[PDB]
Amino acid sequence: EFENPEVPREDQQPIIEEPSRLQESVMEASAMPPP
Amino acid sequence: GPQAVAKLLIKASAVLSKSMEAPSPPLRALYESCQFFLSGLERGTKRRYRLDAILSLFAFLGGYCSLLQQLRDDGVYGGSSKQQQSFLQMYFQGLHLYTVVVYDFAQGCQIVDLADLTQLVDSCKSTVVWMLEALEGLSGQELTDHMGMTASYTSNLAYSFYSHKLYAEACAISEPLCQHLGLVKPGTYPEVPPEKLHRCFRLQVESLKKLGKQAQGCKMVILWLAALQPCSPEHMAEPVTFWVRVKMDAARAGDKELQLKTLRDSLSGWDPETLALLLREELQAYKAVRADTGQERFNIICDLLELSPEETPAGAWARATHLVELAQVLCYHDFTQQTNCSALDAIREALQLLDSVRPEAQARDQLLDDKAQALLWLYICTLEAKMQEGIERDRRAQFLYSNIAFNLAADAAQSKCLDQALALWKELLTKGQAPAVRCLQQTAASLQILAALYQLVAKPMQALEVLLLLRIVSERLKDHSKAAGSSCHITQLLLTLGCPSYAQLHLEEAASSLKHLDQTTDTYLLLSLTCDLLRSQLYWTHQKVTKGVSLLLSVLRDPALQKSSKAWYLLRVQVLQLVAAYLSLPSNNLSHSLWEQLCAQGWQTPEIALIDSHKLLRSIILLLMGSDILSTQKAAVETSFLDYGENLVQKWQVLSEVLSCSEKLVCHLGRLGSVSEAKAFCLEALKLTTKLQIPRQCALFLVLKGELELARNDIDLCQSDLQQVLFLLESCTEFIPNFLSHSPTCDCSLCASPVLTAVCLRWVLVTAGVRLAMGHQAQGLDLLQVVLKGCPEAAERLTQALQASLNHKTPPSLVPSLLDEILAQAYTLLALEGLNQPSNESLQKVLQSGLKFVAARIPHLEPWRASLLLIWALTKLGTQLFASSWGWQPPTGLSTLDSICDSLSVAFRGISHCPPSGLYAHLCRFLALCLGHRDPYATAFLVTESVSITCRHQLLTHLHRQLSKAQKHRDVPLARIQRLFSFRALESGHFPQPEKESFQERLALIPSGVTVCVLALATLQPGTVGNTLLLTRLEKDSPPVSVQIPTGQNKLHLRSVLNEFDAIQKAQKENSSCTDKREWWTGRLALDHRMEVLIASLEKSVLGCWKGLLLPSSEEPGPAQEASRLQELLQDCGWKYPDRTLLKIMLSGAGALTPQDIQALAYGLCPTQPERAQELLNEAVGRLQGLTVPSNSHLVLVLDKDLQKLPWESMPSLQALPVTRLPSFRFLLSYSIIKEYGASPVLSQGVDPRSTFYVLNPHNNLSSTEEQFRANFSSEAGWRGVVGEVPRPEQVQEALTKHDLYIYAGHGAGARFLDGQAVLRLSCRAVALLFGSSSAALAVHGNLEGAGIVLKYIMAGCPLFLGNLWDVTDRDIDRYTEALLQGWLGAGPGAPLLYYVNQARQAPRLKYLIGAAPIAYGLPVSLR
Ligand SMILES: [Zn+2]
Repeated sequence: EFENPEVPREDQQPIIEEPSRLQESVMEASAMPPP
Repeated sequence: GPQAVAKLLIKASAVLSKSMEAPSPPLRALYESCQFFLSGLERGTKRRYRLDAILSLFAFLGGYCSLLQQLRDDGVYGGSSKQQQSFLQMYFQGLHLYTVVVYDFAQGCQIVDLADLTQLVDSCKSTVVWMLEALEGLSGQELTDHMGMTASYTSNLAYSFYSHKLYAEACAISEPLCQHLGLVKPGTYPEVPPEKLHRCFRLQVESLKKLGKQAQGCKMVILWLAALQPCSPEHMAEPVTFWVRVKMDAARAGDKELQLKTLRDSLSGWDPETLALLLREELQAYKAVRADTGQERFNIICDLLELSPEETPAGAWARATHLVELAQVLCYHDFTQQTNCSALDAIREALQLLDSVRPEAQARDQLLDDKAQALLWLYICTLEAKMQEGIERDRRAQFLYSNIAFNLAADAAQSKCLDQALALWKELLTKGQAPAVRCLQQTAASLQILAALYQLVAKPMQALEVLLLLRIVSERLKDHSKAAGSSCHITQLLLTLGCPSYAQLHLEEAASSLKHLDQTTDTYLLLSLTCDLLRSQLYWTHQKVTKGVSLLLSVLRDPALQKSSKAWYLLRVQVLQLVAAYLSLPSNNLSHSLWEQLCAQGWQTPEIALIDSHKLLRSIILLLMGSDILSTQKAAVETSFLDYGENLVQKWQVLSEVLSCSEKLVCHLGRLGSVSEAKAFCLEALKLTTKLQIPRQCALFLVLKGELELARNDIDLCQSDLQQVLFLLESCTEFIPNFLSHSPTCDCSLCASPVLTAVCLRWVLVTAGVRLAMGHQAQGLDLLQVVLKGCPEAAERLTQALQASLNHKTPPSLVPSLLDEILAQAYTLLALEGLNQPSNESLQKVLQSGLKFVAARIPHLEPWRASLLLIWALTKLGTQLFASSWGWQPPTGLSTLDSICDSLSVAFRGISHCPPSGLYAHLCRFLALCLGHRDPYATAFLVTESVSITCRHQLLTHLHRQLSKAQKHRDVPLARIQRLFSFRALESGHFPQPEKESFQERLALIPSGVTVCVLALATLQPGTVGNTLLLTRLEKDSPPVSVQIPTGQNKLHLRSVLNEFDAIQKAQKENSSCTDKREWWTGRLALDHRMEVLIASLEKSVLGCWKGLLLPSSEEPGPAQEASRLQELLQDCGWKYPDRTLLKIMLSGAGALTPQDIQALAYGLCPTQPERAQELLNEAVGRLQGLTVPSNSHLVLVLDKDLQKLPWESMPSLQALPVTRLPSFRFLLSYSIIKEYGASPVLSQGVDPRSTFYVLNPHNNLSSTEEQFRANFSSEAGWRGVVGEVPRPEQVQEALTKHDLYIYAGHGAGARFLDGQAVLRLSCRAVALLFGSSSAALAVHGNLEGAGIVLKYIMAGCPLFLGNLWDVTDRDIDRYTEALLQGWLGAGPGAPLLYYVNQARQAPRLKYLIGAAPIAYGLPVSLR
């Protein structure tokens, strides 16, 4: 005969890369002239 | 000679000894000494001596000086003061000789000799003391000038000792002089040149600095301050800089005692004005240095504020300036608690005091500068407060609401402030006179910050004006680094606007300024590389690609580009953007060699380079300001800003560059059809703009988002975004839409700004698209004509305004090329609409007008030119012109077809390098139709290259990341797959030569026993679905076979089948909610019958006789011989294009060749003599019946975005064969490569049934499924997983990566806990059995290609993916899953899964409604 209805199987409720670590500025060497 | 020098020294010593015993005046001896000195002077030219010799010389010289002083003391020279002065001059001459001897000895002194040099230094100290002692009593400028000469001589000798590391001895020699100068009264030595005094103190201070006696050296700095008592503080600006450097050494070492001693504490009793001036100079020097100097500057400003008397108006001005400095300090540091005053309060008080102050007609320039600075920092601090409150609001919320609430009177007020600052600075600097400011370096730094602000808020013209003022200042300051940097900024900005000529002039200015700088400093390298990059961009604009590429390659190969500094990082971003600009060009532009060289650097696709630029920009943001402005995480990070001048400019510059790069990424990705990533970038940019509260950028990105939503066909959301844009525009102009109907020349905020004009024109374009989509013609057309009329007017206004700003006489040669894309898109839409209406001639004229417009701009607007060429070919099209190019039919450019082929070839080579997803498919299928069997390999290649293009782009981007992450960890298979999927792997030649050899190699790579059939629909009007089916069969060692099936002439066309399938899905949706059981079942049965009829129609009418092109070829020789005879026997009956491979494939299935199939085949293939062809085909089938035997091979189905919906595997012919699906043929080749390199264990060894992870009923919505599967799954050996609970993502990642099988029995494809990005970020080593609803379905939104998680699984390397095509119920799919699992697992080792898939298809009750849902993606799998 006719059985009960069947419930549906539906649920029925791009990643931007994480910023990388850039290295810090390299401390540039700071020249005393002759007289 | 050593002995000779010793004898001379002995003579000198004996003379000195005799002189000592000589009581009577040795006046004659003094004369003799003068002669000896003269001999030494003549020998002085040589300047060569030992050390005891120099010591003996010093001893003799000492006696000479003693005699000179003795004579001066003696009444003889005592009364004759002139003789005493002459005696002093004689001693001074001896001193000059001593200085020369010391310098010579020091120069010759080696590292080891330093010990004797130390002894000489002791003598030098005594000489300096004797010189100062003689100086005592000197009266008169000349006498003091003579004393200065003595000090200068000592200073020369001091430098020698300083260079000899004898810093202690050098300091000791200088100490006497410095001490006298430090303790000397004011105005005692006014003549003495300051630089001489500086030199003397410099050596001692630096010595005291290097030796680490900073404390001691700091006190001598006070003596250095005291020595220049009457000297202007400009000379004193060197001690101030030296002082801060001394204090910085203490700060680096952590010393606090030096930091305790400040200027007010040190002098303690100088005059208030000079003391305040020195405090101001100290603050300036601190602001020049790097590292955190917040508290030091705060202390200096606190003493400055204490000094300033508020009652005196000059004191009021001083307090206003110091309050501006205090606002700068408080505006980035948490010092409010101590001062009990916010930065905004300080700046408002300062502005009030400034407004109160009246100038004295000589300090008006400084009044202007101070007011401008106060206004600028008011803006900056209010912007900081706005950003902080935005971060807090987003943290509390953790959209679409703030986006429409940006424009407030605050924006008008906040901006007015910036324009007032710009006007004040422009008034100050535009006059000829050099501004009489205190520090013109601050006017320069603040102008830089203002230009960065103006660019950030999307007002590039005022930024150009500010940069011109900065150039004026740098020329006035004679600082060439700043001049070159400003010129480079102006050139880059002008290139962004679209005027290359002014960019060329300013690049020449930058180079000319660059010649002055030293060619060793890092700034020179930065500016030279920037100039080369700008020249490369200019050549790229002026169609000088060859030379431009060489410059770019030179820039990229320069090792200096990869230094660790923020300036280099910002340069690399522009390098990557220029790489993208070059990579966007067609192949005709550059030679193959240079194309390979450019792609060998690391970036293949323009989107890859732009994404890398975006990532680098965000990395710079992270390094500079932290991560709060990007991510709204609770206390993500708290990195200090560390404002030191350049940091403040770089903050705003990086934010503006992030926004601009996000625009190019969104536009480029949306143009290509990749709308999901484009929307992701558009939303990230809108979030950033929401935090910063900038209505202009929000409006621009909202328009872009509306365009993307129109592309995805979501009119409601697109209309919402357009309405928000309309609110923002109507608020901006205040603080059919009314912003139209303007004069061609107008100065409203919208008309005077190119950015706002572009936003308005794009709004009109998107609204026209919406009207056309919603069926409202005659309105979208009108909006498109509005865009057509508006773009040239906006270009002319931009030209006029640039002419006004830069003050040139010659107008630009060409109008800026920035609205060309909008105008080309409008032309494309107008021509596409004219396709629908051939009666209207106006759109026919629009087609040609757009063609001229895009042909006049090559190679910039190539995609639009390709679209217009395709529309032109379609117009020339109007049983077909393609019938003559195919062997089977349903039962001036020479001719039209050749001209169409030429135009389509031009379009193809115009887009082949980076093709849009839809246009590429259209061109490929139209060109395949036009070509046919005339060029079979070209037709097969074109049909293959029209399926899954967005998947190709996504795979290219994914392979880049896999390579970048591997390079970071540390690749041959990845490089090979990149070459396989590349659009630039072709050689140089004419179409289709280069494309053919590539396809021939790909065909040679086909695995044995695999048939690849591509079913694509040819569309004769883009945006619709065609009724012509293109079938191409590809097999190893077999020429490709292509066929065309026009289904439109007969009833039951492919469009009707698609409509019926959609109706079945819709009816199933509606019926799923019915409560009654007696109606639900009846509806389900009716739908099952309808779907059965649909599959029967697919087998019978859609394909017809050409259903055997999907069946395995017979290995028996019978079909080969029959084809060999019948080719010659049928060429005579009217077969235009004889093909043995076609006959072989079709006859391999002679057993299943119904007489209707033979009738159709004969009557179409041979229309001149149909009966005879039928007779021979029947005889061949009779000879081949029974003789042929079934083979053992595999079939791969490659279907376009419309055909994946239909269940092709459920047709009667295919119901007993292993059939799978793949996005493209390139994916089968990639699988072969990966299997060759051993990266797919499942495809190589087999599925181990002891390694399975199952997810069962996650959210507890299904009880039958759990009760049916729980015990069965738990009882299995070695199976783990979850049941009744959602699974953790790190569990499912391990399930996919470290397991051979993965069974999912639940809702959907499991996207809630396993997104597409998650699976794409890992390697799939499992066979995904997803038994949800629409698990293997590709959602087709608009004209975009199908999107789904199955593509992510395949690109991740999944061997086989089993999923349902349409929504399913629970009990029937439970039955199918049970049948499939039981059959496959109980079959023992070596059991193919596809056979049991097709077997279990007979398990469900509704055979065709449920069993036909599952499909397979990938390659066949079996147990080990
Ligand atoms: Zn206007």
